[PDB]
Amino acid sequence: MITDSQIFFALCIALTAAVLAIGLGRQLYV
Amino acid sequence: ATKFPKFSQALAQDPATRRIWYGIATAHDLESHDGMTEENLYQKIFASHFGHLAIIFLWTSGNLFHVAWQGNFQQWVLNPLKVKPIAHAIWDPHFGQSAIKAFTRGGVSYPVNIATSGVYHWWYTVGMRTNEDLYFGALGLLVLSTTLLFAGWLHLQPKFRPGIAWFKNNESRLNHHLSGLFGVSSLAWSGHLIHVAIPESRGQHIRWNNFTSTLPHPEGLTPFFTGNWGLYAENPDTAQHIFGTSEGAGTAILTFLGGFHPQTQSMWLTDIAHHHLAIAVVFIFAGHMYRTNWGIGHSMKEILDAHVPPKGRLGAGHRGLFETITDSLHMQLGLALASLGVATSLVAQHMYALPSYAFMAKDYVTQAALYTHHQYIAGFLMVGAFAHGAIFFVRDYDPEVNKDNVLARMLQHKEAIISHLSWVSLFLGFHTLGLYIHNDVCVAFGTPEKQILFEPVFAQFIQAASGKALYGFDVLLSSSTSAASVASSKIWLPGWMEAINSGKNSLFLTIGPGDFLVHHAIALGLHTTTLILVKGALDARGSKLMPDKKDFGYSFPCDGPGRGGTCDISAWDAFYLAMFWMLNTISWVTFYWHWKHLTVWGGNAAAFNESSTYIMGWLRDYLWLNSSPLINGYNAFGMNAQAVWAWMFLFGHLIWATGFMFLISWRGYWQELIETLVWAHERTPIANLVKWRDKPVALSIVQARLVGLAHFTVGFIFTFAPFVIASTTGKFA
Amino acid sequence: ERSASIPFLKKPPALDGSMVGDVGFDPLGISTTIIELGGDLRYVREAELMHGRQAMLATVGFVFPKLFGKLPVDWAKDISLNPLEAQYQIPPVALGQIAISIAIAEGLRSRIVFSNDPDYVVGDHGFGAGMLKGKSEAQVKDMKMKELAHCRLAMVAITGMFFQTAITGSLYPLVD
Amino acid sequence: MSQFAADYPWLAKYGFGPTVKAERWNGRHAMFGWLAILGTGVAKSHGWLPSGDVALTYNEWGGLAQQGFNTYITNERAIIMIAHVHALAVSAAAAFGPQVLGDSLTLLDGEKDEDPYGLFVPLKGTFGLTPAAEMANGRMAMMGIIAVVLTSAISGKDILEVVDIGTGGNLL
Amino acid sequence: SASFLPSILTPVVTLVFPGLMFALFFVLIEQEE
Amino acid sequence: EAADTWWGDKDYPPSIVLGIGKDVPSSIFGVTSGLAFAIGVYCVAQSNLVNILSGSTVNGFYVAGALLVPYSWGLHVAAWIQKQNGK
Amino acid sequence: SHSVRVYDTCIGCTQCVRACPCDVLEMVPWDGCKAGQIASAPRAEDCIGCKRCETACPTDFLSVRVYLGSETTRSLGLTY
Ligand code: CLA
Ligand code: CLA
Ligand code: CLA
Ligand code: CLA
Ligand SMILES: CCCCCC(=O)OC\C(C=C=C1C(C)(C)C[C@H](OC(C)=O)C[C@@]1(C)O)=C/C=C/C(C)=C/C=C/C=C(C)/C=C/C=C(\C)C(=O)C[C@@]12O[C@]1(C)C[C@@H](O)CC2(C)C
Ligand SMILES: CCCCCC(=O)OC\C(C=C=C1C(C)(C)C[C@H](OC(C)=O)C[C@@]1(C)O)=C/C=C/C(C)=C/C=C/C=C(C)/C=C/C=C(\C)C(=O)C[C@@]12O[C@]1(C)C[C@@H](O)CC2(C)C
Ligand SMILES: CC1=C(C#C/C(C)=C/C=C/C(C)=C/C=C/C=C(C)/C=C/C=C(C)/C=C/[C@@]23O[C@]2(C)C[C@@H](O)CC3(C)C)C(C)(C)C[C@H](O)C1
Ligand SMILES: CC1=C(C#C/C(C)=C/C=C/C(C)=C/C=C/C=C(C)/C=C/C=C(C)/C=C/[C@@]23O[C@]2(C)C[C@@H](O)CC3(C)C)C(C)(C)C[C@H](O)C1
Ligand SMILES: CC1=C(/C=C/C(C)=C/C=C/C(C)=C/C=C/C=C(C)/C=C/C=C(C)/C=C/C2=C(C)CCCC2(C)C)C(C)(C)CCC1
Ligand code: SF4
Repeated sequence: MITDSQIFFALCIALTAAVLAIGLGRQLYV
Repeated sequence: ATKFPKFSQALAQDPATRRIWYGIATAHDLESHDGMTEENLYQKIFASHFGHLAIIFLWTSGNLFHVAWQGNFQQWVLNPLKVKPIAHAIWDPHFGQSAIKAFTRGGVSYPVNIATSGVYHWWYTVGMRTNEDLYFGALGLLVLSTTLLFAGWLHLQPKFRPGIAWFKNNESRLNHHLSGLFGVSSLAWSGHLIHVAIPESRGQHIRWNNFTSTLPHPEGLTPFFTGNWGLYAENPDTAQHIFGTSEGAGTAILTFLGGFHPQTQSMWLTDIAHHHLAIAVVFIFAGHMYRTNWGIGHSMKEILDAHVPPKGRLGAGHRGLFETITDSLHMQLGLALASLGVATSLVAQHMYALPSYAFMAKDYVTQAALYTHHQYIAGFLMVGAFAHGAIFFVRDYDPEVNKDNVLARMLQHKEAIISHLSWVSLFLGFHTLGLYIHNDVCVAFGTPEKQILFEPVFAQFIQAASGKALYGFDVLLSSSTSAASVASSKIWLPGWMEAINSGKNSLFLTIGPGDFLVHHAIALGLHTTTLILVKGALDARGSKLMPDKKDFGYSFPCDGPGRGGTCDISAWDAFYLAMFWMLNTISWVTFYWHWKHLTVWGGNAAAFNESSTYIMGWLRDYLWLNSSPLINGYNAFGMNAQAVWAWMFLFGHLIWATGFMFLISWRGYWQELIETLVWAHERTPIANLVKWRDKPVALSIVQARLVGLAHFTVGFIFTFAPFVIASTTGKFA
Repeated sequence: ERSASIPFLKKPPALDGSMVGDVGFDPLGISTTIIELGGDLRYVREAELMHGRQAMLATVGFVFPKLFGKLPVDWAKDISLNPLEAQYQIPPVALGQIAISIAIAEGLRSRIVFSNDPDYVVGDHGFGAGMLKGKSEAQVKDMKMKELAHCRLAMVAITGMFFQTAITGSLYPLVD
Repeated sequence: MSQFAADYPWLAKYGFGPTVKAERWNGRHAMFGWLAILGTGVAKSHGWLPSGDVALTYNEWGGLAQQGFNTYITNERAIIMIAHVHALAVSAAAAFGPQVLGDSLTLLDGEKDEDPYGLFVPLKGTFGLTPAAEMANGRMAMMGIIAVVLTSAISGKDILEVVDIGTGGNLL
Repeated sequence: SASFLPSILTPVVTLVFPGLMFALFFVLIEQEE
Repeated sequence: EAADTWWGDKDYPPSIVLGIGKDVPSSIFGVTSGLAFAIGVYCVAQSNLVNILSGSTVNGFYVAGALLVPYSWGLHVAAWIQKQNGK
Repeated sequence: SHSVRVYDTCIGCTQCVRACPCDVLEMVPWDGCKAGQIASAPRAEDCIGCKRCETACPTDFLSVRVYLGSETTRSLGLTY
């Protein structure tokens, strides 16, 4: 069983990955 | 400027809707954008590589997280043959009550999708036993994706952009790839197997907290250092092992028994670690080849320039191939896609032939889906390799650099090659269609004894030479007291012979005349797809109908209706034509595999052996018979869990059908229709105040061919996948 | 021609002096393959500097809990020896503050390092400036050389401590 | 600021992003949501009307019944959700309606965003219905929401009951 | 309690996110020099 | 860069195709080719005359000597190259 | 706008100019053939790309060549 704190930690890591993905996409830019 | 195709001034000034379509469609064509240099192109490709790698690892982390969170891995470990693996939970506000009760399956109480990708068996073999392990793997891959995204951002920075000389360093890159990325990774996987996966198979629990103090072997680095490497092979797992527990287990970490584990019907885990160790050593030695910074090693230019046969047999040899490959990214990419397509077709053959994951070859649905998956991907990569070779010929091939080269001679005798591919394809098609129609008419007229049934003696001879002993050929491995049968008789032979001579494995399936006919059909498909692709690649630079085809580029609509008519004359149109043939031959391969395994799994191989020799047998015994659980997913009396597969079956039918729109009807009809609609909108009250910014026009000719082809392919995939999943699920055999 | 560290090897062409600690020690030629990419040695010097600073703080932190004692506050029931095994008994209601403080500090330092600006002396974060006023370039160079020497010594030291306490019971001359 | 103005010119033109308008609106929303949190505390205190033990059947709510893990959505969550949906409908009518009596959600045609800055926003001498004092109140409300969320997450208690520690006998 | 996350994230992501992306993409398409 | 290794206009490759062994005379190449072939065939014959076993009979000296059979191919090719070059 | 080029294999037989529906081509004096004229394309911005000139050329592998390029409101033939 995966606890709620673990899921929220994974969500925080995914949010940081999203911000870095936006940074990379805007570094290639349009 | 501020317009959307900032990379194409030509597209930004287009006043029509063609600008948006062509800006989306040409976004990744980094060679043709405005003001692009080579160095900037290589740097952008490096950053895109990093982003794509991060996407891959994010996808894998998502699979791990969903199986950990909404899966039944705990229940599936305790009973793998009877518990259905779970992909993820379903959230749908469109469901009715009976759909909620119908999709509530497995041990869970919520609507749910049953996983058909085989990720449960793969993780179960490599030591995963709890949901916490899957969650920690998901976290690790999330952090890895984050790191890769930051690296991709970092290497576009002004002080971290690598130069053009760094990218064209072939010797250093190949040395590091061949040593590190292959051998060191294989060595690390062998280490993981021996430290975690093999002890988990024997009941031991090895994790990050106790792996550094638990010896994988009872001695530990003493047989390795002393040289008594055979001590690691003694006491293997007996043939009563029971996977995951300790009864009948052994203390061996590197063996080569060969064959299958008797309970899991998969290869021994100690064979796999030994295999990985051998591949690791071989790849490190192979990466110790090219000269980088220390004098020893080869120069790739000298090897290519030296390989000229003595008296003009291959022209100037391979002189100038080093300069063409390094300066053309289309040739490198084409070689990479060709090799990867061969590789994924090889994994498709070997994962059903020699399963390595425990308790597969009994699910049958993952077994069908993985094979069809990898075969379709193999066809795609194979078509793409030839497409990029055509692109390389169009805009990367230098005739003066390749004077009398081994590559220019290919263009010198291209007519012979295309004509002989034409002869082979016509011969194969004529003969296999004639044999199939003959068998059709003979069976239809009540006389099945008049069929032309050729026994496939060459492949049966190969099976006998590998050890199969029912054909009675009595050669090599099938015959004892032979040099091949004696030399390996005490390393890997007994396991191989007890695995190849049983009727429960997919090792070297018994083949008859239907196998002969369908193999000839497969050869027909391969030769015709090769015909179209090779003809497009070789005539990409010009032909008699258009001697200046290189001036117009790789993809262009036509050359007008003059001099007879020039429909579909570019090499892109050759790709577009060969896509259909690839889909056809992959469908043939997957139909053959699926029907043969459907008859073998049910213990009714005689049905295939009797009905595969004529086309109506296929039509009425595979397609018509096995569609009954699929099309009955929902009906007038209710629905069950295969209603989604029935809906997707009709969905793929409709997409495949609406491809025929764009493939058969061409621009003019639609342009006049659009003009009438433009008048309608401009001349109606109330609604003429709403004005478009981009003038609506019909789709361009190449765009229409692409859209129809994409429709054809998506409908093809989405009508074959529900059948190959639901028919196997609807029979359980 | 030849390096001042390895006398029988050629001098690294990237290490042409004019930098603290440049004794020409680069047998692999890492700095050779950095500048032919068009880069410089600012980032790798910054990495070495904070690697060494964390190494010094680490050398004090391995020895301090057992040689002297623990914090007077509660929850300090973590093992005095085995700091590498004392990582896992830290309560999360202190790891949160530790992670937040390091996160904001490294965010500010990331804004400093990755910016673009050419006036940034490598390592000059501005945290330490209370003792370098009124000094010649020789004094500042000597002070930075002492910092770099302590950096490399502390990194070798912490590698020794971690490889000793994991295999052997503890450090020999000071513990047990 | 100018970093985000250069990074997102289309987004910073209309006042979106880290601007004073956004932070004032978020402070106002935090104030009203603090009032809503207190009102829901009173709702669990008195038991005015909603009961959170019964379920939402399919036959009266469609696919917005059983949704998560085949788990029932309760009448209390449904009632609070309906109230929030009505607040959001009033919100959409105010955001996309005539700009009467109100500071706009976005910036109009070529108008500069205001700047009461921040720091400490002097409370003395700015009493009454002043933008600086309302600004301070919304800033404190947002920090109170952050502190309550963190305290509830750490303590493992209910968000509505982690503030019941700091009241004593109040409402519920 | 992790039984709320599907019903929260799936509508938010699947409906709200691509609608805003379609509007933003259309606006970025039709802006000119 | 590299060296001009192309020999398409000559009947034999130049001596520089041998790399580090570009100065070894042809007689040494041929004698070592014969010796390496004989030793390698003997070593691989010690794997079929005696049944190679799982660890008991592996004899890594015979494994290292088994690599002389592909090495013997390169030595007799290099013997021909040096002979046509006059070395 | 498409780009139209005329090569020196012209014979000045004028069929491309007559076949042009957009008044793109015209005849200019020349001395490289018996007719004393070569085709020219001074109004390539009015080119639509229908390649009626290339159908009308009698020379082996046509001397007047139209390369499809950028699309405008004239080269698309849009009345709206
Ligand atoms: C030892 C050092 C080393 C290592 C490990 C790598 C590693 C890598 N480099 Mg690299 N590189 C190096 C040195 C190294 N490089 C040097 C020195 C140079 C300069 C000369 C370069 C220049 C360079 C460039 C220019 C690029 C890379 C790229 C890459 C990446 C390849 C993409 C990928 O993931 O394929 C991983 C592939 C494998 C692990 C093997 C695939 C092949 C096998 C047959 C697959 C099947 C194996 C197995 C059956 C799989 C089943 C697993 C499971 C599902 C059962 C990879 C991360 C590319 C990239 O992505 O950039 C970010 C790229 O563009 N490198
Ligand atoms: C079922 C549909 C179908 C069939 C039968 C064919 C058949 C063929 N295609 Mg084809 N094609 C199709 C659909 C089909 N295509 C579609 C949908 C596309 C996508 C646009 C293409 C795209 C395509 C391309 C791009 C190419 C082909 C080529 C070929 C030829 C391959 C050589 C061959 O098999 O010769 C066998 C001949 C036949 C099967 C035709 C039937 C002839 C008779 C009726 C057979 C009778 C049997 C027996 C001999 C009777 C005795 C005769 C009697 C007088 C004694 C062949 C004519 C290739 C080609 O022409 O290369 C040479 C090629 O380049 N096709
Ligand atoms: C690429 C991998 C991938 C894919 C295809 C999915 C797919 C799905 N997830 Mg999901 N997820 C993933 C990774 C992935 N997940 C990861 C890594 C996490 C850990 C943070 C989660 C955590 C998660 C939760 C907590 C929930 C889902 C849910 C869902 C479902 C509804 C969609 C939704 O609301 O997603 C929302 C997903 C997120 C907010 C997390 C971001 C997902 C990854 C990190 C983004 C990857 C982008 C990918 C590379 C594509 C890029 C191109 C794209 C921009 C077009 C859907 C089946 C919901 C569900 O179970 O419904 C039944 C749900 O409640 N996901
Ligand atoms: C995958 C995402 C997704 C989700 C989560 C939903 C969700 C829903 N759909 Mg829907 N739909 C989708 C995609 C989706 N749709 C697509 C792609 C199509 C086209 C094929 C449709 C076509 C469709 C039809 C034809 C109908 C629905 C209906 C419904 C509702 C189910 C009936 C019910 O119990 O509520 C009952 C409904 C309510 C209680 C009203 C809720 C109030 C609204 C929906 C909330 C406001 C949302 C807000 C405006 C979003 C702004 C987006 C913008 C920022 C871009 C539910 C709200 C039914 C419906 O809406 O009932 C009238 C219905 O008749 N859907
Ligand atoms: C809060 C401020 C910072 C406090 C932290 C601190 O410490 O300050 C930082 C600082 C300077 C400063 C500043 C202040 C003036 C202090 C404050 C300023 O701020 C303002 C605004 O003014 C900032 C700054 C930077 O200017 C100076 C600190 C320097 C420090 C801490 C230097 C330790 C080296 C250790 C070594 C070399 C270990 C060797 C160990 C060796 C060589 C061994 O062989 C050990 C070993 O043999 C053993 C024993 C047994 C064996 O079995 C194992 C081995 C073999 C491994
Ligand atoms: C002491 C012996 C005396 C007689 C022998 C000898 O000296 O003659 C030398 C000679 C002629 C000569 C002479 C001159 C040099 C011209 C002049 C001499 O006078 C002088 C000194 O000037 C006289 C003379 C007559 O001698 C000609 C030599 C010809 C020679 C030596 C031809 C080798 C082929 C190798 C092949 C095809 C390898 C295949 C290898 C294979 C197929 C494999 O590797 C398989 C493999 O599984 C293996 C086995 C191991 C695995 O790991 C790797 C794999 C799996 C791949
Ligand atoms: C330079 C060069 C070369 C080189 C080199 C070499 C040798 C490079 C080596 C670099 C090296 C060795 C870099 C170490 C970093 C380690 C750090 C920063 C550790 C921090 C440690 C921390 C932050 C730990 C903190 C702890 O709190 C924890 C975790 C638990 C507590 O209970 C205990 C303490 C407080 C301790 C070549 C390759 C030889 C040739 C080339 O050509 C040129
Ligand atoms: C300075 C700087 C840095 C920084 C920083 C920092 C520390 C940034 C911190 C930002 C921070 C801390 C931002 C909090 C926002 C809180 C909000 C928006 C709360 C909204 C809450 C609202 C709008 C109310 C919502 C509800 O009322 C609703 C609608 C209904 C109620 O039923 C429920 C509630 C009451 C909840 C770095 C990282 C170092 C990098 C760089 O150097 C720049
Ligand atoms: C267009 C082009 C291109 C491409 C091409 C291609 C795509 C190709 C392909 C190719 C291919 C795809 C090939 C294949 C091959 C294969 C092979 C070559 C195989 C082999 C095998 C073998 C050799 C084996 C043998 C054996 C063994 C060992 C085991 C046992 C049995 C036997 C004996 C069988 C490029 C880019 C280059 C450029 C130019 C143009
Ligand atoms: S393409 Fe058409 S309009 Fe243009 S020159 Fe040729 S015939 Fe005239």
